[PDB]
Amino acid sequence: ACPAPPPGQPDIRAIGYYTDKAGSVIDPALQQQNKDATAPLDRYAADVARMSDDYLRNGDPAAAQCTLSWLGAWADDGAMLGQMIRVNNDQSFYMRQWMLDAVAMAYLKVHDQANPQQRARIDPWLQKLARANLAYWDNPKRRRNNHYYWGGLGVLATGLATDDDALWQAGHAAFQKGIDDIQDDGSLPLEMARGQRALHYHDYALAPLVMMAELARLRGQDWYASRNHAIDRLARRVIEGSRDPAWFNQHTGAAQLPLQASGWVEFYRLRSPDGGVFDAAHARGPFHSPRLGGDLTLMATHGIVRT
Repeated sequence: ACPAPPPGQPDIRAIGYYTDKAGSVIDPALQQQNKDATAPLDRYAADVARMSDDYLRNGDPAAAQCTLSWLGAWADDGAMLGQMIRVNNDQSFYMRQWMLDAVAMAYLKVHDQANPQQRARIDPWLQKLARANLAYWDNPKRRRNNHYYWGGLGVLATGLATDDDALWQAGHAAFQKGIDDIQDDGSLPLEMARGQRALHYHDYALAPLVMMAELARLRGQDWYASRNHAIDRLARRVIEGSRDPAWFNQHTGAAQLPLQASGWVEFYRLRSPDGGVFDAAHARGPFHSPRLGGDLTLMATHGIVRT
């Protein structure tokens, strides 16, 4: 009933696909090469997300056990613990952040079913991935843009799932850095440099921030409140941008690619009475994002965890 897991590869090879300084104009040939190079990793991310979604849907212990079996197998293989292979950028380092976010969120959703021996194989594997991801940010030259926030999500989730306070603190640090980047106009300077994809990259930066706030909520802490609800300024900047890109068009000088808001709207619409602001975006779901933890529609309604 539980299909055999695919083999875990120690190395990641991934390829950058922007042609311009502002990381906004895509080279189709490099994009497809990146897709083909990362297809095993994205298939595994999608599979553990879906199987962990099915556990939350009906409580089926088979779904949880299959998720834990796939996680255990990649742990045993030292998956993603080898070389981060560079072709034209650090796209491999980014894949290890996104993959940690998927696998650590999948593990958190099924953790309540995990026996002491599954915990002993999976916990140390997630913890080394988290430290590898933190170590990347030790170089002051790498600017702490949306990648930093996507990085914090996986480190925080590992922290929570494996009871590692050092990883929780480093996760919180990343959240707080992102909240403090939010300007009075609700913009993020490092995302404003991204041209026709500026609006896209505000949506992309907000998502891991929302999901770190949801993880805090599991421990009974309200991080939405930080800096008198500063996160609301970014949520407004994004949701109004999806309705009308004019403000972004004026501040970037580039015509924006039209944005449909990602599934952070599913959690956000429930944290305050929204007076209809997220009605249109909600109607575009359900939202499946393995790197945010899978079925955000399901998790916003029923909880990231069952207990």
